[PDB]
Amino acid sequence: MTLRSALLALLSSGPLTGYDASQRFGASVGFVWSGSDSQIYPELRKMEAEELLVGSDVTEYALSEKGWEALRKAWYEPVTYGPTRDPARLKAAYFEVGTNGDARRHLRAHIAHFEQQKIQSESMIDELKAKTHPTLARRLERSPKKEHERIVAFKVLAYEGQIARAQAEIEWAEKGLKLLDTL
Amino acid sequence: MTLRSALLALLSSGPLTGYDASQRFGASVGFVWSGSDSQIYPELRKMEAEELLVGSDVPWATKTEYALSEKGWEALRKAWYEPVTYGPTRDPARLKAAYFEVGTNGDARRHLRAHIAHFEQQKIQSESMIDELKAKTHPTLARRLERSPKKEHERIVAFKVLAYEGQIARAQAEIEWAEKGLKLLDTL
Ligand SMILES: COc1cc(C(=O)[O-])ccc1O
Ligand SMILES: COc1cc(C(=O)[O-])ccc1O
Repeated sequence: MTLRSALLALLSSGPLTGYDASQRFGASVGFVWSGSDSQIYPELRKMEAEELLVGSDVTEYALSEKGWEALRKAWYEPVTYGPTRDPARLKAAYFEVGTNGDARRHLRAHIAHFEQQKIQSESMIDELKAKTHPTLARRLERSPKKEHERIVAFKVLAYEGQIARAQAEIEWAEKGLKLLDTL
Repeated sequence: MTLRSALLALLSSGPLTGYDASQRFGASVGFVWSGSDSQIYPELRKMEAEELLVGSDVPWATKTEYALSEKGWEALRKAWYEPVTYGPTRDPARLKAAYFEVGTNGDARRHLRAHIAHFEQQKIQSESMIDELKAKTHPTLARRLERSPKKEHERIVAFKVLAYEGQIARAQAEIEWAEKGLKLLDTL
């Protein structure tokens, strides 16, 4: 359902073949809602069967009127917050299963993972503000000019959220490394 | 695989029937790695079939009580030693925010206010869990401490606390992010 919503959002930037959709998805919205080539391809086919997409041969998918309607309905609805599935938090809760040295290794890897995430998110923000990110560029060319500021600002906001979470994860792991000094 | 690791960790606090495991899981490790009753029951059956768990029929009708075998203790230690694999992000609120232009700024403010309320509630839950952990009376923690050498008790508790401090850290970051989004929406 949520993968469908992310595909509707992606396809509102313009029509795409399944292969191109898979490529553009992973370079854009896949950073906040991941989807692989084996998930995207059958969902696109299902959305076409449910008449949310129109298929045209160039096999290239475009939103139908029902697809635009489904996009707007999906966004209007409140977020349904799923339960937490955090492998690093699970690991940390049971660090006593291993050594303090193991725990430091895990916490250092946590820091490195989210420091890399921060670099990736900040680079994405640079491309969004430069308006040259390929999916954003297509979106802007097909969007009213009065909407461009909001369109870019909300993409930036999403990646600022990735950065905020990453920073909290880094400082949490730093506090854990200090905890390990004592016990 | 990760659900199996969470169940091994839970059952290292002591043997449990599947029903008791289900209830205890949801009030302990389920707050960091969620597991439904329909996910937990078949995973325990599989773990017993693979001899990571010993099943013993107990009066409860009889029910199967699951306990770690030596193979299960080895699987638990091995699972913890391996590096974490960081899955790809699937964050519904971040996805919503990325495409707030689908609706009105009023819709977006409603979403962001809901984000704040969700994580302020999670902070209360996490802080209450830390109180129960430090009091040593959380039911799974108490069972675990009963079966653990005294020299390890402070370490055991501290790591549970550390996990929920991470839940609080994340929740606070989500609140601060949503609050800056609300300020953005003032100007857009
Ligand atoms: C949500 O992430 C993105 C979305 C878009 C888009 O759909 O225009 C472009 C770049 C992104 O990084
Ligand atoms: C990981 O979350 C918890 C774990 C335990 C435990 O296994 O002893 C107890 C309480 C918890 O909140």
